[PDB]
Amino acid sequence: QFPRQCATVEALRSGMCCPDLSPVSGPGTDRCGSSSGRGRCEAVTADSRPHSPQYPHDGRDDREVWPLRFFNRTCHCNGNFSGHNCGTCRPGWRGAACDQRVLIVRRNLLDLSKEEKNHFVRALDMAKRTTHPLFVIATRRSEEILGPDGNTPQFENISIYNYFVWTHYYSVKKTFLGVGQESFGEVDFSHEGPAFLTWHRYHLLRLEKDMQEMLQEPSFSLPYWNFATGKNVCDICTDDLMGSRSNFDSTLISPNSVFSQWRVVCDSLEDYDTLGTLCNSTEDGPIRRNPAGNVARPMVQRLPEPQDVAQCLEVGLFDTPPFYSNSTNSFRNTVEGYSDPTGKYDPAVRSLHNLAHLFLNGTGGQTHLSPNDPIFVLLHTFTDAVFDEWLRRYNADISTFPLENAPIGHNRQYNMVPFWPPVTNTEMFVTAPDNLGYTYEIQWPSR
Ligand SMILES: *[C@@H]1O[C@H](CO[C@@H]2O[C@@H](C)[C@@H](O)[C@@H](O)[C@@H]2O)[C@@H](O[C@@H]2O[C@H](CO)[C@@H](O[C@@H]3O[C@H](CO[C@H]4O[C@H](CO)[C@@H](O)[C@H](O)[C@@H]4O)[C@@H](O)[C@H](O[C@H]4O[C@H](CO)[C@@H](O)[C@H](O)[C@@H]4O)[C@@H]3O)[C@H](O)[C@H]2NC(C)=O)[C@H](O)[C@H]1NC(C)=O
Ligand SMILES: *[C@@H]1O[C@H](CO[C@@H]2O[C@@H](C)[C@@H](O)[C@@H](O)[C@@H]2O)[C@@H](O[C@@H]2O[C@H](CO)[C@@H](O[C@@H]3O[C@H](CO[C@H]4O[C@H](CO)[C@@H](O)[C@H](O)[C@@H]4O)[C@@H](O)[C@H](O[C@H]4O[C@H](CO)[C@@H](O)[C@H](O)[C@@H]4O)[C@@H]3O)[C@H](O)[C@H]2NC(C)=O)[C@H](O)[C@H]1NC(C)=O
Ligand SMILES: *[C@@H]1O[C@H](CO)[C@@H](O[C@@H]2O[C@H](CO)[C@@H](O[C@@H]3O[C@H](CO[C@H]4O[C@H](CO)[C@@H](O)[C@H](O)[C@@H]4O)[C@@H](O)[C@H](O[C@H]4O[C@H](CO)[C@@H](O)[C@H](O)[C@@H]4O)[C@@H]3O)[C@H](O)[C@H]2NC(C)=O)[C@H](O)[C@H]1NC(C)=O
Ligand SMILES: *[C@@H]1O[C@H](CO[C@@H]2O[C@@H](C)[C@@H](O)[C@@H](O)[C@@H]2O)[C@@H](O[C@@H]2O[C@H](CO)[C@@H](O[C@@H]3O[C@H](CO)[C@@H](O)[C@H](O)[C@@H]3O)[C@H](O)[C@H]2NC(C)=O)[C@H](O)[C@H]1NC(C)=O
Ligand SMILES: *[C@@H]1O[C@H](CO)[C@@H](O[C@@H]2O[C@H](CO)[C@@H](O[C@@H]3O[C@H](CO)[C@@H](O)[C@H](O)[C@@H]3O)[C@H](O)[C@H]2NC(C)=O)[C@H](O)[C@H]1NC(C)=O
Ligand SMILES: *[C@@H]1O[C@H](CO)[C@@H](O[C@@H]2O[C@H](CO)[C@@H](O)[C@H](O)[C@H]2NC(C)=O)[C@H](O)[C@H]1NC(C)=O
Ligand SMILES: *[C@@H]1O[C@H](CO)[C@@H](O)[C@H](O)[C@H]1NC(C)=O
Ligand SMILES: [Zn+2]
Ligand SMILES: [Zn+2]
Repeated sequence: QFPRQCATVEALRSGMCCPDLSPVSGPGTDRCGSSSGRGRCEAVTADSRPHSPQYPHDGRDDREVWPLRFFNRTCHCNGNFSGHNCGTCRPGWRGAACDQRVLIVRRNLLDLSKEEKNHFVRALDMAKRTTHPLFVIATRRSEEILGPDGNTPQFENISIYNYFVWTHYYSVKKTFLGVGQESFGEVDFSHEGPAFLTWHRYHLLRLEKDMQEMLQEPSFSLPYWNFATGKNVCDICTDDLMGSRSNFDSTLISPNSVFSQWRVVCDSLEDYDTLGTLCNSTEDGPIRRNPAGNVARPMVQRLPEPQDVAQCLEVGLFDTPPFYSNSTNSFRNTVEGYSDPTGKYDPAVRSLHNLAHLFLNGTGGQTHLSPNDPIFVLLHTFTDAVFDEWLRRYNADISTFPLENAPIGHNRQYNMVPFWPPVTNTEMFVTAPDNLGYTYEIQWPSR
């Protein structure tokens, strides 16, 4: 989850992730671009406020008080500079001086042209294969992070798109308690709490940025999939888009789509939760996808209706106590999908975003795996569009986003786990077009 420049014995020992930008006088002579005023290495700011009693294991999980278990000094950039070493720009800015505004448009995937749809499919496939230039992934927890001999960092290179899968897996994985003990599962740093919407917003922002740089196309944008059509087929599952059903196995993607060639990461939970290891970059197994196929669970055999979206946008409070998956009259919990679209909680209901996952009846409907199916990207740009329309309609009212006593990882000033550089829920809780450099070309139904 860290810059490869920081995945070193020296850096892990010093507790400092403050890499050079333009060091002319040797290594360490331009940390954070301080030579040119772009930033300085400074102490980390991390949330110290209480969380709900759902998690009883403080001191046991590296994700706690992110990123203090790994680094307590980081680059603090000035002005509109940003990034791990202050070498890029805050959202909405670009250029070598971070003084050119940028506004990218995220469109309905079905409204793209033939060339644009093809360009997008090729861009995903390229991200699946291209090594992430900056980030490497830990394969062991902190105590074993330097390997058996104490001098070999347990990090791996990983592709741009598998990194997108990995951070998701790491935010939802169980707390490892010890060999021979059951791993603890009532923890999730990106779901079942107020941070669900802002965590997934940054997730997309980061992938869109990495894909722009991979392509060297600064205006590249992620499209969305309007899944609220009431249909019981997947209208983007075609061989020019995200792949039709295989005629040889109804749970695999058609061999006429490159997405039948993808192999998935992080599907060895039994190993991680018993051995105490983490998902690594070795791929194993194809995408499973069987839209409408869950005959044993008929409620998840049809997608949400248009009116379900219109109703969830009538829910006025962003979130409500206990800020969890049983919150009632909470917009966050409604659109996440643990309440029906009017806001009323019911333990048996799956709606909206949750329902769209389960409709896929495959890789895309399992929490630790779901980004492996690239429909995830489009399902979440649409979810992010609902969120952005809510922020417009209710003046980005953050007042019900709790400052304390949220489930762990979901307090307002928590650094969302495991994003780098550190970034809070508050930074994503702004209307996108004015503040984050992107906007949705979309229309909202009535009633
Ligand atoms: C920011 O991180 C700094 C680097 O630490 C690493 O990275 C962070 C992110 C974590 O992952 C951490 O686990 C990593 O170690 C960190 O600097 C380190 O801080 C410790 C504690 O202050 C320094 O310890 C000092 O060292 C010597 C001896 O080293 C060990 O000895 C004693 C045994 O007696 C241990 O208890 C210590 O923890 C040391 O590990 C001692 O001179 C001294 O310990 C004595 O005094 C203190 C205070 O009275 C007592 O707690 C002890 O019991 C001892 O009586 C110091 O504690 C460690 O050397 C230092 N490393 C470096 C490279 O500087 C820093 O604390 C972090 N800052 C913040 C604000 O979080
Ligand atoms: C929203 O969900 C909340 C979290 O729910 C979790 O996940 C779901 C799926 C359920 O399974 C749920 O039970 C899980 O916890 C939920 O909060 C939970 O609410 C329940 C019911 O009020 C609480 O259980 C009761 O808690 C007390 C307190 O326990 C603590 O303190 C005592 C004293 O220090 C210690 O002994 C405990 O170990 C804990 O430290 C218990 O006293 C009590 O036991 C009594 O009842 C049981 C019958 O079940 C008898 O066996 C006992 O003898 C006692 O008579 C209960 O266990 C639970 O703590 C709480 N969990 C958390 C994490 O907050 C919340 O209610 C939901 N909200 C709504 C509106 O539905
Ligand atoms: C990247 O991550 C992947 C995914 O975790 C790792 O690959 C897996 O590694 C695990 C752990 O080593 C492997 O799981 C083990 O497989 C063994 C071989 O299985 C034979 O015997 C079992 C009986 O249990 C049969 O079901 C099976 O068909 C074979 O005949 C088993 O021996 C293991 O169980 C035994 O060992 C463990 C200790 O590991 C004991 O606790 C158990 O009680 C038991 O005795 C275990 O199931 C797994 O097969 C690997 N998967 C793949 C796809 O390769 C990579 O290693 C990892 N890479 C890096 C570099 O970290
Ligand atoms: C990630 O992979 C790189 C190599 O891959 C290259 O860099 C990536 C960041 C991407 O751009 C890839 O597409 C690209 O191919 C590994 O870097 C390599 O590390 C090794 C081991 O430390 C280096 O070997 C050394 O080489 C010299 C001889 O050349 C000797 O002095 C040393 O004894 C030692 O053997 C190697 O030079 C280095 N670079 C390259 C280009 O191969 C990197 O380790 C890896 N990171 C992780 C965390 O696995
Ligand atoms: C995709 O949909 C299929 C088909 O609906 C799902 O398979 C079904 O999974 C359920 C839950 O595990 C199975 O129910 C179980 O059945 C037996 C008794 O027969 C018992 O062990 C349990 O008590 C439980 O009720 C169900 O049998 C099974 N159906 C089939 C045809 O295998 C599948 O889980 C879905 N996959 C994903 C990833 O969503
Ligand atoms: C960095 O970007 C911010 C906006 O993200 C700039 O601030 C705006 O600048 C215009 C033009 O001067 C003002 O009219 C706005 O009122 C400003 N908004 C805010 C929120 O300050 C800022 O000037 C840019 N440059 C820096 C910080 O050097
Ligand atoms: C929905 O799919 C079912 C099987 O899942 C199929 O029988 C049916 O024709 C589809 N749609 C409608 C509108 O009945
Ligand atoms: Zn998710
Ligand atoms: Zn999701």
